Amino acid sequence: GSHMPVLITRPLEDQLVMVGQRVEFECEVSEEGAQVKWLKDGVELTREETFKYRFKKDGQRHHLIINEAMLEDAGHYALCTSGGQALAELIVQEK
Repeated sequence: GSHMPVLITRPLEDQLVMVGQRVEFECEVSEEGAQVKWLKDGVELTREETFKYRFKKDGQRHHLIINEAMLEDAGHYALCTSGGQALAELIVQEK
């Protein structure tokens, strides 16, 4: 039956940002409107009330735009899908 894994066709950003600067990540999956899961170093990001983080779904692509990245907020980002794995390591520094 349906056993094809939703693959993340676009790997996560590998690059470091600064405090007060925005972070743009690009990620796409093999299915539009596909189910995903955003984890920051193991901690799931809450989207029940978001003023800092914006989660946008445009077809198969997903964008998490961080308005202001913090030091401990960089963590290790991991998009958990139907079984496609992308990994992002973010380093935020106060410049």
